[PDB]
Amino acid sequence: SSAITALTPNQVNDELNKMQAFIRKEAEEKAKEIQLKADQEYEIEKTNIVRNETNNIDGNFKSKLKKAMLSQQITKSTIANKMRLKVLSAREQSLDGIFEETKEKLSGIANNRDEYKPILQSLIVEALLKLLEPKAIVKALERDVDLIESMKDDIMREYGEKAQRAPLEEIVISNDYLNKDLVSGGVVVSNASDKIEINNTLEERLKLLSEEALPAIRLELYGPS
Amino acid sequence: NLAAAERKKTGDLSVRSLHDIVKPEDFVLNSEHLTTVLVAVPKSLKSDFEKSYETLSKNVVPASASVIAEDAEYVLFNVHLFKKNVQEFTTAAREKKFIPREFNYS
Amino acid sequence: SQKNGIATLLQAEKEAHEIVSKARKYRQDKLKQAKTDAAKEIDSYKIQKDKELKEFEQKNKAEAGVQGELAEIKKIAEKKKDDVVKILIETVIKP
Repeated sequence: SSAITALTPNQVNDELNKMQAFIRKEAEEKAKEIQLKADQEYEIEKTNIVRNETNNIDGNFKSKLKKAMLSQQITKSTIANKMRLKVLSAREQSLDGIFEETKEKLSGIANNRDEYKPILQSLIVEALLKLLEPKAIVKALERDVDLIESMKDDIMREYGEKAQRAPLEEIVISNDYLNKDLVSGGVVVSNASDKIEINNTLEERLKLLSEEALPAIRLELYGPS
Repeated sequence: NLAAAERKKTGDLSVRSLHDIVKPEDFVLNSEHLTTVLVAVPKSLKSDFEKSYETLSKNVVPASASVIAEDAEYVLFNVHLFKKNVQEFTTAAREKKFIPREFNYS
Repeated sequence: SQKNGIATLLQAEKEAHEIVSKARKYRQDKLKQAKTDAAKEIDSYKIQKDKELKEFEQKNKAEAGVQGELAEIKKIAEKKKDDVVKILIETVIKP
């Protein structure tokens, strides 16, 4: 019969179908495992690739972020210092306004001959008492020379009493006039040899006073810091 | 000259070499699952082989047996089956007094 | 006959190999997808970090808690101001 078997033609068909089903199923399982492992490897490798770069990103991100909070802190510090600086500057300007207004008042008295005349006379004599020479050179403003030349007798008479051990011969009104923007009032008295000079102007007295009165005022309104 | 007078160059089918008996058509070449085993069966057990070889092991190809050779004492069959069941098949065949001929082709 | 079954099983093996081939194609595609998706995630992450730092810098009355002291300084000053000026004037003009 050219067909060696113990099964019916349908049984051998069932068996063949069974075997090819085995093969097909094996292939399907193999494929399933392939794809599963492929998914797992996908996840692992993606994670690794990302991590390898984030390790470098976070590295410089940390450095940049560290230098930002520092910048904020420095900003806060600079502001905090700026405010204190504004306080100290406020104190200084406060002490400035007083001497400025004082200078203004001196400039006011300077342009008031009714009160300026006895004051001007009082300053000229004091300078003479500190000079103590028979002759003296007086250097004043161009506007004051008229007032001074009208009261020379008064000056010489006043000086000849407070210093009887040192008479006064001649008072010389200099041709060199004081500066308009430097001197508001007063005189500058020099000697014949022009070695000793006595600046008895309002500005000079105010400055010399400010050299010693300013810290006194400062340490009276407030306290030493 | 077709009528050739031959002589006994070998022994019986159970122990003789098979290089001058078999041919490429008898074997299943290039298969991940399938392979071919040769079985020498004593003549008194021919019918016994024919009705039991399909269950000697699992994954034996049904109705795949064919008489390859025959002498005075033996009949040489070939059977196709899955490679992973060759061991079980040969063991079972040896248990039933059959002589599995080892033949590794390529 | 053997071929009527052998050819069947061989055909089955062929279809099987096709299946496995499809699976392997899937594998290659996933292997490349790993790198592509990695690229996208890296870029999106970098953008996110840059956005984080930028938002940290763009968001993160300083002279209000000092004016109360400045007004106090001006008060203390102006209180004894005229007196001080008066003393200063009468010190310069009076030898």
